[PDB]
Amino acid sequence: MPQVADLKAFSKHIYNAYLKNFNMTKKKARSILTGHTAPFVIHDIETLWQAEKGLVWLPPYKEISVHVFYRCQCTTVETVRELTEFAKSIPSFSSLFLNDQVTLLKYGVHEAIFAMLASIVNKDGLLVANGSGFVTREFLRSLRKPFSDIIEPKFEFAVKFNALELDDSDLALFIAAIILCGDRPGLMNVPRVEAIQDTILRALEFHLQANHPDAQYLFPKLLQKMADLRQLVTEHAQMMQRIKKTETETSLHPLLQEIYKD
Amino acid sequence: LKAFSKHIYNAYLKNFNMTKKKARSILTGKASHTAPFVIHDIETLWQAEKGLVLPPYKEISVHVFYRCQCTTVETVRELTEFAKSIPSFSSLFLNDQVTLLKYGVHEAIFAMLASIVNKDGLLVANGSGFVTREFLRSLRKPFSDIIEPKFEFAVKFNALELDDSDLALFIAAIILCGDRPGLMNVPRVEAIQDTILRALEFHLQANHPDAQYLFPKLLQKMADLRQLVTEHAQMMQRIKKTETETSLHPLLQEIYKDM
Ligand SMILES: CCCCOc1ccc(C[C@H](CC)C(=O)O)cc1CNC(=O)c1ccc(C(F)(F)F)cc1F
Ligand SMILES: CCCCOc1ccc(C[C@H](CC)C(=O)O)cc1CNC(=O)c1ccc(C(F)(F)F)cc1F
Ligand SMILES: CCCCCCCO[C@@H]1O[C@H](CO)[C@@H](O)[C@H](O)[C@H]1O
Ligand SMILES: CCCCCCCO[C@@H]1O[C@H](CO)[C@@H](O)[C@H](O)[C@H]1O
Repeated sequence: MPQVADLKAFSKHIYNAYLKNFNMTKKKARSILTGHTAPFVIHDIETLWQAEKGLVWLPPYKEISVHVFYRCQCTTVETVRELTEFAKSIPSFSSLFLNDQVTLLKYGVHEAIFAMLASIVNKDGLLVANGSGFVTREFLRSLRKPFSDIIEPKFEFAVKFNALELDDSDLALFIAAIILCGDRPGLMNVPRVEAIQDTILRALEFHLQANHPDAQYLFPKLLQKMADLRQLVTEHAQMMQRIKKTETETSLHPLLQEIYKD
Repeated sequence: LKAFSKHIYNAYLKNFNMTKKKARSILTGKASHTAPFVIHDIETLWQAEKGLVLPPYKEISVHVFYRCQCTTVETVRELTEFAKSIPSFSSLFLNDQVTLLKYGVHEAIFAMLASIVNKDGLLVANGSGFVTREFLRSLRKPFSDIIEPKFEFAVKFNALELDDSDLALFIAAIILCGDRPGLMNVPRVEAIQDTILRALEFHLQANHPDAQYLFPKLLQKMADLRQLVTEHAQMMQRIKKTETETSLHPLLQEIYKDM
């Protein structure tokens, strides 16, 4: 099959773009949470302040809850870069005019960020600083209200998502499909993207068949997860607008600013 | 430091197909290539279109207007590859790479036009033909109004006699201009811009020894270039506002918007 041909490869390429650009994979991550060092479990002020100073590891320290909030922003900023590189590592993506690539990453980065978060997280916590730390959900659950409410949803979806058992090759394609989404606000060359999206999804469709043989309704579930990811980022942007209103004191990083404006 | 000037010169040479080099030679009636077929009426332009040298052909003046667009579309394409070809530039987050390109391209397109023009006409289609300023003016006012201001600038700029090496450094100083509206990270840009300008200067003393007052002149041409585009946009908007029948490429739409 002429299609099945250029696709298995197109799949591999993206997978080779994922592996070259993300500092953390579910492969590496999953090992840490199961089978070197025992990541310093952060669960309170001491562990936090400890991990901070030098044990494990930025705006003027104001408070633990705001400090964590900031530590969640940096994460996003560093991820958006790897996601630009990953996007660029797709020849049909790079061809697009610079402005179209911005609109994609702008409205796409968080959908992709909430899917990759699931990789470095288990029902009890997430991996920080190249998996050398482990922030406990219980600690994160105890942060100040305004900021403690954005942390939970991310967890609820991460577990319901991680049950599909997707490895790094599925995610390579999954993330590409999230970035190249024609239905993006103010996109220009829409048909070109919609077209690039179909190749990715078809490649993703073939790939799930080989990689997850006797599996079930996996593909349609991921399209749903993609839809759930659209809604999660929405429920998120909303909480962020309230943080910029009520938390008159806490700051927002430049890149997170321009991402939310309109 | 020259590692910067060599880097930008090789970024400029590799990226833009028509350097002042090839172009300037092809106008000095030289021998290493071939004669350029002149275009002055509708018969020559059609011939060019035929073989010797895109929306539904509406009219004379509009067909040219369209050719102007598809020309700045491939210039913006080489200009993007160029800008990225400056490592210090690429580091920047995609969003700012665009803002610099959104307000810089036209300033940089008009400077390079002068590179391929002269009081009589300009080279079109890879120096394969030669459109005349005469034929250019003759087009209906809602089009001839944008073409001439560029010719006046063109000649009143080639009088400085730069060479590809300078331009490489001129176009870079225009692209990276932290005075662009909505730049997320102004300081990181104002820093790169300074390096290029300092780099430029050192290169102008060596490359244009006797050039009395060169470097300060260019910065002035830089300002004039913002002046030209600013006025160029005004007209374009006015056309988009009048010639409803006339289609404007989506990319030229995004650039102008808000200007
Ligand atoms: C895995 C589920 C956890 C939810 O994680 C989230 C949720 C929302 C966001 C939103 C960010 C900024 C608030 C964004 O909107 O871009 C970031 C993280 C990512 N946060 C971190 O990576 C993180 C990083 C450092 C710390 C620590 F150690 F400082 F406590 C705690 C953290 F949750
Ligand atoms: C060098 C001085 C000439 C002035 O050229 C100009 C002036 C303004 C613009 C503005 C363009 C679109 C209107 C833009 O704003 O991006 C483009 C050109 C570029 N035009 C062309 O490249 C061009 C291309 C083809 C033809 C023709 F006659 F052969 F069809 C005529 C042309 F001026
Ligand atoms: C790779 C990360 C990219 C993050 C991009 C964030 C883009 O924000 C948008 O940048 C545009 C210019 O490019 C502006 O015109 C929009 O008003 C602004 O909302
Ligand atoms: C390399 C050529 C780049 C041309 C870029 C033209 C960009 O236009 C701007 O694109 C932004 C999204 O990216 C929008 O948010 C702004 O409203 C719009 O004005």
